Amino acid sequence: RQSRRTSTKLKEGIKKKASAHRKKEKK
Amino acid sequence: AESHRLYVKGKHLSYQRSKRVNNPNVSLIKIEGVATPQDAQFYLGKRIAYVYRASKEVRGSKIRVMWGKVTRTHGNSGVVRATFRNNLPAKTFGASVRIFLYPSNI
Amino acid sequence: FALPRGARTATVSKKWAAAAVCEKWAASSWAKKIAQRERRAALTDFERFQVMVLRKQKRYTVKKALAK
Amino acid sequence: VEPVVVIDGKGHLVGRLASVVAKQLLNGQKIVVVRAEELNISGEFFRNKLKYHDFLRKATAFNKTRGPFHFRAPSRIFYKALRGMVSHKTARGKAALERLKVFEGIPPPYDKKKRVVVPQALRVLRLKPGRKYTTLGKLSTSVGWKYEDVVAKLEAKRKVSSAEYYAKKRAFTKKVASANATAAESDVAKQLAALGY
Amino acid sequence: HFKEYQVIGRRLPTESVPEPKLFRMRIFASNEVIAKSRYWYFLQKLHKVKKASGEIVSINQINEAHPTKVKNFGVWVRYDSRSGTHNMYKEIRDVSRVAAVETLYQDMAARHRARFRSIHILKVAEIEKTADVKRQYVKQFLTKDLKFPLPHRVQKSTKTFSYKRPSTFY
Amino acid sequence: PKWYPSEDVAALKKTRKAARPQKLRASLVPGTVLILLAGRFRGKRVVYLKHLEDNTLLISGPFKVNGVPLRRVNARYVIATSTKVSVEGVNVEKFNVEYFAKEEIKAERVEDQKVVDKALIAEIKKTPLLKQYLSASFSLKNGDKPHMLKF
Amino acid sequence: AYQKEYETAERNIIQAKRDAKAAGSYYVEAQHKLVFVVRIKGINKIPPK
RNA sequence: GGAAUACUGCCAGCUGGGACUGAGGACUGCGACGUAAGUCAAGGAUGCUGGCAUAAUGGUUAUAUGCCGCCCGUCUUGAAA
RNA sequence: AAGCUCGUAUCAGUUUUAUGAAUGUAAGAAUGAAGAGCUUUUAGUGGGCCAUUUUUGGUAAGC
RNA sequence: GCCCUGAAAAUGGAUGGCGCUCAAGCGUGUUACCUAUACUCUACCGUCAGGGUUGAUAUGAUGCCCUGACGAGUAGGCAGG
Repeated sequence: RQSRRTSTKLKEGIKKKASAHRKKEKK
Repeated sequence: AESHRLYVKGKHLSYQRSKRVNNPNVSLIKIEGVATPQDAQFYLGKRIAYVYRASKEVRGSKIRVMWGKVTRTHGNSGVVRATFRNNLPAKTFGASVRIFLYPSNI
Repeated sequence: FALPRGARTATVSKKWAAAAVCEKWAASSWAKKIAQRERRAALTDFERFQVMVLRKQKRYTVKKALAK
Repeated sequence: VEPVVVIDGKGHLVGRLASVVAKQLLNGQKIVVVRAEELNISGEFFRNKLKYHDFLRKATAFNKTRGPFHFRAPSRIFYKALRGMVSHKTARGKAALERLKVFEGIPPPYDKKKRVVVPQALRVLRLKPGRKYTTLGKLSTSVGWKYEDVVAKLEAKRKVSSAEYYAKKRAFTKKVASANATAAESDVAKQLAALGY
Repeated sequence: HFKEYQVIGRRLPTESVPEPKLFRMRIFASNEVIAKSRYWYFLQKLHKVKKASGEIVSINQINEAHPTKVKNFGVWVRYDSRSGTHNMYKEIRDVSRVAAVETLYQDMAARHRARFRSIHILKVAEIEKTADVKRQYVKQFLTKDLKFPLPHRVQKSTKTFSYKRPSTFY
Repeated sequence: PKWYPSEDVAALKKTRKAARPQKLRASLVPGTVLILLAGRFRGKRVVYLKHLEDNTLLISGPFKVNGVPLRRVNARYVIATSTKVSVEGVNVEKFNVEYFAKEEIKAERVEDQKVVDKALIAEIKKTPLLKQYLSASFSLKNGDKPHMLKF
Repeated sequence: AYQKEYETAERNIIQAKRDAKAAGSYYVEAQHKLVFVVRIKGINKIPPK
């Protein structure tokens, strides 16, 4: 079975994936 | 003959707290049958006694007391705020507290 | 009761008076309970005492009738 | 209120029921739950039967014996459930599940004494009419509990020996509801009514 | 909760251009100021203007004509989503223009996740005659003598401990 | 006063609070039936007679009924029940504050009891069950929620 | 003098508002010339400008 | 055709219930009420009453419960280490 | 920190109008501050990491 | 739009737990309530600023006052004990 906790390295390694999607759209 | 009760029987719930930090000066009291803040307003400022036996006799009675006042309401359920002279013990969380009918407004 | 669709206030009143529902309504053990809740709620402390006193008598007559 | 509030699972929702049964001990409230086995839940069966085994597997490594012990018997099933919302471990906790008691069936001395329910938690009254809903009994069994019957059987007994009771009572009343009826309408009475009674 | 606001605006009268065109639109909002704020937003979608370039001439509330009558409401709605925006129409059997647009907004949230910022209400109109009613769940009440029950009635208790074991007839 | 102050205490500022006479809550009209909430006579039904100079109330049971003498009592330690008697037959003006000093019961005090009581009993005898009502003790019974209760 | 001054002020907006609807005209409400402000966010994490 | 009534807003409208507080220490000041004499809720609490000396009360220590509390110092490195 | 002149119209991480190829100069523009400038000297200081906003080079991406 | 599918293993495992299904989930709206060393008010401490005060004050003018604001802090500085 899989988990439903987000580990913080992921929970904040989502923000740092989402930021990369912001700078990608502009260019 | 059966009753000599001139008080409403509430229970001592907690100290007013947070998630983390309790202040023990504000004891939270549930009273019997009271459901709203509206029904509670009546009880505001009546004297409460918490009553208990202790081991040793003091004044010809093993039966000690603390005294205090309902001060304001708490949320909606009618749980009410209450301050005693000496604070109530915490070990008594979920114990009976006799709430009285003086001082009357009625 | 008989009422047309979308009936107005005057028209409602007429038919309400025609069916005379309040008399029908207060005749039920349902409305009688609502009254019996309300009427008890407004007892005086002394008037409540009387009730105890009567219910002392009404019991004696009742427990007489039984065990026969 | 009442010092002991013998509840009764029979159509409640393990959860909810719990919660409240919980709060109530925390606020110093001697409870006692009965007919555990006729407790219910939410969802199909072939679920609770999961949302469980999983639970089962759990258990400890190096030493299986020392670990998450998987109780079968209803009662307990539901216990847990509850010893799970009560900081159990801390005086005030222990001091609770101290105040608790959860029998399957409804053995003496409780047989003989009124029980009750907890609105705010009946299948009938919470589950959108007609929806999958499991019923411990099976769900226990399905995974160990060896008695479903004993209970059952050594049940039917109770029900009997009671209803019987009932009657005798229903018979009794009737008489009253009759005496009062007749010796009702004489003054005294009247009066009362005025006040209401 | 909502109210309907009749608003008119006219892009401040410049030299040689005295008294311009006046743009009337009925805006459902919660207050006069949300209303005004919404008004300019719609102005920027109809043509090229700005909030500072124009003026709110007159903003007045509208009450419902007969709020003891039950009408049926055919509503045109433009709304944005994850994709590009798209026109719509639904029907609402209701009392008041305002309670109609209200109950529509709940439905627009529930089904399509769209919030008040996204939705333009295009036009709300009473439908007078039946058969112009194009939706089934509205036509469903437009039958002669509709007598039905509400089975399985939840009686909300205040007290936690009930002794009766609650039965739900009605 | 003749003795000059041997030590330097500063005198008070000229304090601005005049004592105004106490305004009693609406329900109290002399010759009212009361419950005492605190004291030796907690839980008794008791008749109101006169408001006093020390913001108290002069009350008797009367004594021949429930065993409550002529007593002073405090305004808040009482619930005022709606049942009113006739009180106008009673002479009450004899008793004021000074009537209650002490510097085994005084034979003077018991003489004033019986003058009041017999001039009172008469009026209680008019109403049904009142003589009985007064002799009984007030208490709360299970399900008496006193925010609901009417007195 | 001021009590008369404010009263007559609001009454002659009222009347002037009533005058536009009677005469079919439109009444421009006099531009707001005074604001009250209140700080709503705390002292930290506020940008310099 | 005729009233209302909700809603919004006002009152230097009236009448209650509860908690917390009582700084200061002759008088000066701004006032209000009164025809005046004076009085007052006007530059911060006064009045009455009760409890005691085999006291009242207050404290110390030992635990109990509730809630919170990473091992002190030094030295790096962007802080944890 | 001391000394001298002031105590002001001495200025401001601010807006506006005016005048040129986000951004320069002025105000008999606004708002805010009685805390400014001139001497003389005297400690401590030469760590980066993260985020934001413009870009610049970038291929599976990341950056 | 919600739902299932839209692959990830290997010590038992986590929406934080229990548990939840006309929710205790999703979307939205309305109100009520809970609480920070935040804000308001009062007292107190201290510091800073502005002042009063002598033919001398019912206390050391290096006294005794009145008003107002303010109070994190390492290296470092200044001062009182």
